[PDB]
Amino acid sequence: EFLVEGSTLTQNVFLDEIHATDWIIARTEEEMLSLFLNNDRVPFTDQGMQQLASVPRAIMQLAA
Amino acid sequence: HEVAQINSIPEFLGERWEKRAQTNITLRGMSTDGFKVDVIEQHVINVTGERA
Repeated sequence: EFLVEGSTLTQNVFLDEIHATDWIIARTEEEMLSLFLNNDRVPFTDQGMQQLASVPRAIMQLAA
Repeated sequence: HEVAQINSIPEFLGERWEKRAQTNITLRGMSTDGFKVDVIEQHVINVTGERA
């Protein structure tokens, strides 16, 4: 005896696809929070912009 | 930091050989300044899965 249909929500939207994206979001938020608290300041330039981009560029690598 | 070589250069000034010496003394110190700049204090991120 086992679960069937894979816990869909609509025609072809499975539960795990929601769970994984929610994990990605809730991980990026935590990592962004842990970045304003370590460094003092994040300047408002491209230098600071790529610094914020560094978080998703690592979460996607860790997710693939 | 360092005191350099010391030379002697006597010069005939005012009808008399005036004894003289000269060297180079170099210091070493950090830099101070200040300019007004702007800062980020919030974020926003959007995540989408292209094809579910």
